[PDB]
Amino acid sequence: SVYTYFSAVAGQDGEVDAEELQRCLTQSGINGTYSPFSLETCRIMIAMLDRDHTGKMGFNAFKELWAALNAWKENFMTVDQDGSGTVEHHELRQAIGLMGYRLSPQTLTTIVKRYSKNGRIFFDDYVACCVKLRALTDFFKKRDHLQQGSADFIYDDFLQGTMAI
Amino acid sequence: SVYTYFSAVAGQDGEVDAEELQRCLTQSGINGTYSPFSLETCRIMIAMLDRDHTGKMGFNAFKELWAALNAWKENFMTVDQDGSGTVEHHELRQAIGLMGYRLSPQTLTTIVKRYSKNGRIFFDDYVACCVKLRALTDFFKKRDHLQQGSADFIYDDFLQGTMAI
Ligand SMILES: [Ca+2]
Repeated sequence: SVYTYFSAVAGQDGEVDAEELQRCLTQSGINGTYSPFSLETCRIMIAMLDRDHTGKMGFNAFKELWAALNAWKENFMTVDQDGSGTVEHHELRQAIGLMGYRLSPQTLTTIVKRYSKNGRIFFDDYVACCVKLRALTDFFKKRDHLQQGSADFIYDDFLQGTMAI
Repeated sequence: SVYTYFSAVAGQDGEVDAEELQRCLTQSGINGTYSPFSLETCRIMIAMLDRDHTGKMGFNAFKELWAALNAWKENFMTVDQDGSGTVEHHELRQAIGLMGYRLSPQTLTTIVKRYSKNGRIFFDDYVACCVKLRALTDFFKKRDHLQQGSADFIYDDFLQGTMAI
């Protein structure tokens, strides 16, 4: 059924832009219960997989996305002690350590304060956070040639990568 | 009358969070004929001036924002060679070079592709772009101790700064 929604909105190139992706995911039902995704979330989604640097996404990259979404949806549900579609600060920190990140308390704090609406973290923000977390790390790893946990960036390169995400 | 909108929505702390800032700017009228700001835009606004790292904004910082908004709105109008309210790729590159940035073609292209809707760039995305452009540069500058156009980042520090923006 997946291809059906993709194709339904895909362009002449068989690729979707952030706006079409949004429609596709929504018409998809993946977030059926929860808060539908925002255009900003969808833009980060594309940037996370835009290796050809076109601002669009093909069905092969979409399949990777889909895999990642259902995985993140799973974690959201398992930290969702209860139900309502919103997680708590603590519930969020636990989800992040669950995806394999080992961030410090201050950084985690920053991240949470970034996506909080009344001590709550809605589904959309939770997924935006997951996608951005990955995109940034991939960008950083590519600059950390010896994998030392540090990297040197030249201004223009630094900007191009972070503005894109 | 600036303070009136600020205080109308301001919290117990006399500070506004992203959500209240949105209400304030909107109720403010600065949006002209253009499109109203989005919550995402407002969050970058606060992050751009959040020196105390609280996720909120006081009236002193708000004054700085206001100054920058009016300035950005001026440029938007001057590149809008046809009162569309939306600018074009070229009109956008022109506004970026106008704010003092000397970015390479590829970088500029990436930036444009990030905020484009059918070859159009709405006011909200245009302001989101200007805010983010400055926030990232400020972060970079702070790590470029000798101002050489390059800087070394430790992963956790890198994430904290970019996730906040
Ligand atoms: Ca125009």
